[PDB]
Amino acid sequence: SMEQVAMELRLTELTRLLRSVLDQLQDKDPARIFAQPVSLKEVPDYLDHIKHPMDFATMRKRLEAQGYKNLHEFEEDFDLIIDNCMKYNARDTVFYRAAVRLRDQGGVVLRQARREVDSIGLE
Ligand SMILES: Cn1c(=O)ccc2cc(N)ccc21
Repeated sequence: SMEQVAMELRLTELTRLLRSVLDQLQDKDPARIFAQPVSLKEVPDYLDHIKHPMDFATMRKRLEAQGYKNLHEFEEDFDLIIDNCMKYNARDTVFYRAAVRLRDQGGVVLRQARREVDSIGLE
């Protein structure tokens, strides 16, 4: 139906916008600490601690499959990256501090992304 096509166009446009947002957020992680899943070979106890791992590569996979239906779902995964790190790692670590900086700088981007999703009407 034409209606389903129109909805698919909206999703495609949302995916385009979120791809831009993802690129901007990842630029706030120049150390690439959050680029890939935490290695279960190198951190074998990780899943005992963290029940829902997340990372930028995993987000990108879901994004390209158009698996984010709204900005809230995207934000949930971004928050997982930050929140998982701030639990597993102590305050005095380069990991925890990288997460704090990513959260703070990312907030700016996500603030204007919300305005754009609402304005253009991509949900
Ligand atoms: C425990 N942990 C994190 O929480 C986030 C990123 C990370 C990266 C490496 N290379 C090793 C461990 C890590």
